[PDB]
Amino acid sequence: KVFGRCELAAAMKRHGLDNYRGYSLGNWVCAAKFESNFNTQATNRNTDGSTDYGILQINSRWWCNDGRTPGSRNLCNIPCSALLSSDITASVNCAKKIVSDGNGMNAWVAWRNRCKGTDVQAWIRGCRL
Ligand code: NA
Repeated sequence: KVFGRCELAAAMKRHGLDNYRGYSLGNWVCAAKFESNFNTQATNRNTDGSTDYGILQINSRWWCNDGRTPGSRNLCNIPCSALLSSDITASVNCAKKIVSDGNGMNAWVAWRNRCKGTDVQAWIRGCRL
């Protein structure tokens, strides 16, 4: 599923992401735009053999199991495929663990490089929230 911008903002807000670990909602929408283009089925293979899954491109080295990332963890206790669903519940709940890992949203390289320090409120402009 490819979310509309405000459609995603709404779903993220309902799942408690607005100011989760102090990151306002626009951060998460920004991250999702550059990570997945709002597409829940996005995947990317990493050079270390791990794979990123879903709307927030969550990685198999630590957070989900795909059975093909040797020596990896599954700290969100989910199959990575769950991160590709049209329902973003699994992605949001896993993201909450990632962002609590110590480095905040810097865990997402795209957020650090393209959202951090920008006017992220623009990503929820026009949205009925
Ligand atoms: Na990415």
